[PDB]
Amino acid sequence: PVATNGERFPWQELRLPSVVIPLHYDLFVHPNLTSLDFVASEKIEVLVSNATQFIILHSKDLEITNATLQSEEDSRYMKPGKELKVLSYPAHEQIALLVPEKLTPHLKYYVAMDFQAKLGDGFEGFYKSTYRTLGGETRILAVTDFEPTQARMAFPCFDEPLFKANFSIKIRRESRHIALSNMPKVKTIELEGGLLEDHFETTVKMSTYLVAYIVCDFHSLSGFTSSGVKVSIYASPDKRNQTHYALQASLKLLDFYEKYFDIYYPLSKLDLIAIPDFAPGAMENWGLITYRETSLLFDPKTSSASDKLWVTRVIAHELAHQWFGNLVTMEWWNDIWLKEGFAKYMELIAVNATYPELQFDDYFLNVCFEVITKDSLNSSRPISKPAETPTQIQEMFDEVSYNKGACILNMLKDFLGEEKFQKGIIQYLKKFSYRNAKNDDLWSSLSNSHSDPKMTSNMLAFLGENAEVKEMMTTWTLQKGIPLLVVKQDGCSLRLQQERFLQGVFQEDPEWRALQERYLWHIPLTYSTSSSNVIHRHILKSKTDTLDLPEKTSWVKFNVDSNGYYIVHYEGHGWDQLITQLNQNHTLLRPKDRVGLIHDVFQLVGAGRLTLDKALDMTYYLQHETSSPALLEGLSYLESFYHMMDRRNISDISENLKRYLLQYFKPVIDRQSWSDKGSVWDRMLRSALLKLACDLNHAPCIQKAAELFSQWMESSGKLNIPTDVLKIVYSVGAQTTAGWNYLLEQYELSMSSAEQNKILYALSTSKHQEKLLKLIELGMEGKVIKTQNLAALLHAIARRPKGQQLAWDFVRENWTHLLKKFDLGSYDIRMIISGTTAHFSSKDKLQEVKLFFESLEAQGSHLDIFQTVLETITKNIKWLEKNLPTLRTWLMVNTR
Amino acid sequence: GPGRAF
Ligand SMILES: *[C@@H]1O[C@H](CO)[C@@H](O[C@@H]2O[C@H](CO)[C@@H](O[C@@H]3O[C@H](CO)[C@@H](O)[C@H](O)[C@@H]3O)[C@H](O)[C@H]2NC(C)=O)[C@H](O)[C@H]1NC(C)=O
Ligand SMILES: *[C@@H]1O[C@H](CO)[C@@H](O[C@@H]2O[C@H](CO)[C@@H](O[C@@H]3O[C@H](CO)[C@@H](O)[C@H](O)[C@@H]3O)[C@H](O)[C@H]2NC(C)=O)[C@H](O)[C@H]1NC(C)=O
Ligand SMILES: *[C@@H]1O[C@H](CO)[C@@H](O[C@@H]2O[C@H](CO)[C@@H](O)[C@H](O)[C@H]2NC(C)=O)[C@H](O)[C@H]1NC(C)=O
Ligand SMILES: *[C@@H]1O[C@H](CO)[C@@H](O[C@@H]2O[C@H](CO)[C@@H](O)[C@H](O)[C@H]2NC(C)=O)[C@H](O)[C@H]1NC(C)=O
Ligand SMILES: *[C@@H]1O[C@H](CO)[C@@H](O[C@@H]2O[C@H](CO)[C@@H](O)[C@H](O)[C@H]2NC(C)=O)[C@H](O)[C@H]1NC(C)=O
Ligand SMILES: *[C@@H]1O[C@H](CO)[C@@H](O[C@@H]2O[C@H](CO)[C@@H](O)[C@H](O)[C@H]2NC(C)=O)[C@H](O)[C@H]1NC(C)=O
Ligand SMILES: *[C@@H]1O[C@H](CO)[C@@H](O[C@@H]2O[C@H](CO)[C@@H](O)[C@H](O)[C@H]2NC(C)=O)[C@H](O)[C@H]1NC(C)=O
Ligand SMILES: *[C@@H]1O[C@H](CO)[C@@H](O)[C@H](O)[C@H]1NC(C)=O
Ligand SMILES: *[C@@H]1O[C@H](CO)[C@@H](O)[C@H](O)[C@H]1NC(C)=O
Ligand SMILES: [Zn+2]
Repeated sequence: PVATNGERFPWQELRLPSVVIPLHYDLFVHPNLTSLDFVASEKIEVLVSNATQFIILHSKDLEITNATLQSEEDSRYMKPGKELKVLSYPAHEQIALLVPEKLTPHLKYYVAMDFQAKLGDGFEGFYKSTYRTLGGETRILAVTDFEPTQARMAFPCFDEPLFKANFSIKIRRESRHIALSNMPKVKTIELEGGLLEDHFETTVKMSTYLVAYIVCDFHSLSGFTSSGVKVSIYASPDKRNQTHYALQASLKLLDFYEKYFDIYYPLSKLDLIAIPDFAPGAMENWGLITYRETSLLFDPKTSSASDKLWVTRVIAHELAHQWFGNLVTMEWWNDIWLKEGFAKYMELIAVNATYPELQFDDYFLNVCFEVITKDSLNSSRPISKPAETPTQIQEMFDEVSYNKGACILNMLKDFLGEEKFQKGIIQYLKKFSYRNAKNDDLWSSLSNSHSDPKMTSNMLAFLGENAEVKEMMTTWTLQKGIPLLVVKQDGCSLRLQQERFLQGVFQEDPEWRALQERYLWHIPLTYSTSSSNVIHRHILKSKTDTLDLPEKTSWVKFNVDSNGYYIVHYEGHGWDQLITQLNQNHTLLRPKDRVGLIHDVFQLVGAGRLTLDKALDMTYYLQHETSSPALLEGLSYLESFYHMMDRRNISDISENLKRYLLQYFKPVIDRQSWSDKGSVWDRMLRSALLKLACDLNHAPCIQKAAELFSQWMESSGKLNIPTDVLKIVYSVGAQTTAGWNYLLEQYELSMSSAEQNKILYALSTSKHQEKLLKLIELGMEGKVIKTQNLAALLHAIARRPKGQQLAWDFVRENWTHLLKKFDLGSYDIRMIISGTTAHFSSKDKLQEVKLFFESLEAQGSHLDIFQTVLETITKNIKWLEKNLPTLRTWLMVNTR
Repeated sequence: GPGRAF
């Protein structure tokens, strides 16, 4: 069970022993940004709760040269020796420290090692990044990213989030660099040869994955929150101007969170820094949050309204973590939604509260619809499941841990109301401050809202409704997928019935009965009727139940405003009824009810519970619809049918769609200005509508956009393009070897990585194979087009008909190289796989992908995303074979 | 967390 030199490596489990608890780490790191390596040492104060001959902790890719143990309490180890024998077992990323004399329960010891490695080459542990300056200089910084399991690549440590400790960090550096870390800098002291050495205030108790340090030459803007925290935004010096909005938003959010959670942020400073090469979107390292440049930086001339909205989100997301994750931390990675689900959910409360004009409230339903796909497949997973190897732990970061977790919290908040929800939250955070919780600690704390309360008879429903709350959500976390609520209206008697919603699996399928087996949700229902817009609430705990309506009514609309994580079906006239209402007077349904009805109709076609012609019937009212969320939801289905047709050659149906979209909706498309004027939905509407018109080669749209591009190129950036149409204008621009060349050159020179983002997109809507592969080759290189951007580039290329095949060929014929740059469980490889295959909709393509996935399990590689893809290409094939002629005739009928 | 990119 053992190896390396020989010898029995004394520990066997992948998890660490719990006999040696860490308490304080003295960490000294000395990096050199010229030799691109580092030297380092640590002293770890541990407490032993059991007698042991050995200590076990993590360490990967680090060379260890000293190993001593000390104690002020165990004379045998009194200063300075002894020396420990060090035993390495890479397969478990562990090392063993072999103590000469079995240690003593309840006494403290001091472990000490010296370690060194090259600066990392990826996006892991202590790695190298580079940026360009305004003068075309290329500089180097060194930066940490640890989540989940890579602190162990920087320093040996008890590397599991339970082993919270205090950290005391010192860093050696040249005068041209600063050094940053979790905590403020107490001391710089100067040294012999002229080097400096920063001391940082000891951390509070905290998990290893959040420890951070950076050595760079960046610049900042600072400001102070209402409660005295110094917020600073760091970016490379030529981008200082782009940090203003981040400074403004962090202050108001950190304010908001202190008041909302009723718990001060504990450190004196909060730094946000924008790292040029950064794989995740951001990481919530306590006191030193790192960001993708596009998550943090903003610049009014090239960053759109959508951009701002994204930057605010990510900032609100990371600050939320300072309490959810850093303050209170998962016991282990199985319950990782405990922090990502909550940070995600809190983007909504905090951004709604601090920036209501961003209208983020209306964008939150998209987070939940986006996860209802995926979750309507059998390859889904529950929100908490066991996970033990590092890849599986990385795999826990997906739309389920984040989106779905945030969505069911929203459900529960709507049930208990905001006050009891906030109160529950505050108690969760206050109670596990500086330690760890699991699922059940949350549910207990969310249910519970001389003596504290007054005694009553009504008290029994306060102790029993509380127990209901806990019983409820354990079904939402331990069960994969989402419930279909099927309503039958006949009389003033409504029959209720829950199934597991399945897509590409119809009510009468040979595989349907098994997949439906043991599933049952405590679904907190809501609804309203045509009579009174008054919400009623009932809790369907059983596979069957019924309700009497206090009147007769035209229609019943379940799932008010879509606060609930379920789809609704109406048997009988229900669908005919509600659609009629939408056709005649649509404003007698609340806007979010509309968004939901549109959503659910199209989702139910997929499930075979409804014919496509009935969905397509509902979209007719969109000619009258001015609520942008519902109008854009609606359009999005028509726009995806088109691209799906376009992706096959099915050009008779595609051309009909193009005509129905430009004809119907011709008025709304035509009110659109090529400007940045109006509200945020106003501008979300404008970019959408114009993008659609130039995708469908509308002659006005293509000509306006093409003009702006010449005006722009022939002034070499002088006259300027309103942000909301920037991406359109550039991509129409890219349709010639001239524009595309110019744009590629503008990419290298630009200093808005949000502009770069729009340019590289535009560049991928070209039709020449040569251009698309060039984009990819560059992407591999990592010089022109950074490798952090490759996965999204392949995705953009594959999305479009001319690039479908190329992206596929490339992913297969270059798989080995792809993996040298990213971990198998990285969001990069997940997206590279998925983005190049999941839109495929034919028996042929399904075959090839089945083969390419098989081969990857010849070699040592398994991911869930394999089944999920195949289940999505299958879902697609059925959709076409079971709905396509209905779409063909509904258009033809319509042309008539 | 993230995670993602956009
Ligand atoms: C990282 O490693 C580099 C070398 O690879 C270190 O820089 C070099 O070492 C010392 C320390 O700065 C310098 O020594 C003296 O510099 C003066 C220049 O005023 C020179 O006239 C003296 O004769 C003496 O050599 C050396 O020049 C310097 N060289 C270069 C090219 O930088 C650097 O200190 C290391 N940084 C860290 C943080 O360890
Ligand atoms: C490791 O981190 C923990 C936090 O998880 C630190 O605990 C904190 O320790 C300080 C100092 O003993 C406590 O200070 C308190 O504040 C006022 C300041 O005016 C002081 O006068 C009070 O008498 C009080 O002690 C603080 O309560 C405590 N916080 C918690 C949550 O326990 C700990 O100090 C760190 N360990 C090391 C070795 O630095
Ligand atoms: C650490 O010490 C404790 C206490 O001496 C050991 O736990 C005891 O024995 C069983 C087996 O773990 C536990 O379930 C009991 O709770 C403990 N009993 C008593 C009387 O304390 C534990 O086994 C030791 N750990 C190791 C790895 O040897
Ligand atoms: C880490 O190990 C190195 C050796 O790799 C130690 O270097 C010793 O330095 C002292 C003087 O400081 C010499 O007298 C010894 O002979 C050296 N040892 C060897 C094996 O060459 C160094 O002291 C160790 N540092 C720590 C902090 O443990
Ligand atoms: C960064 O923003 C500052 C803030 O305006 C700009 O600097 C000054 O702008 C005022 C306003 O017109 C001028 O009068 C000053 O002469 C500017 N000073 C300097 C030193 O430029 C600056 O132009 C912006 N820089 C970038 C790269 O965006
Ligand atoms: C849809 O219904 C609303 C609500 O009745 C209509 O708006 C109102 O119309 C009533 C009488 O029809 C007036 O008494 C109210 O003053 C109106 N209020 C508002 C805010 O408009 C609306 O006109 C109906 N639209 C259609 C197309 O039937
Ligand atoms: C879509 O249909 C067009 C027209 O039928 C195809 O264009 C050419 O079709 C002929 C035979 O009909 C082939 O010999 C050529 O190789 C096709 N050209 C190209 C560039 O493929 C087209 O192939 C069809 N499929 C698409 C566009 O994917
Ligand atoms: C958004 O903010 C308003 C006003 O602050 C509040 O009344 C509303 O409930 C908020 N929405 C949510 C979902 O909390
Ligand atoms: C999902 O479906 C596959 C085949 O379609 C089946 O083998 C697998 O067991 C299913 N997953 C379950 C039942 O959790
Ligand atoms: Zn997160």
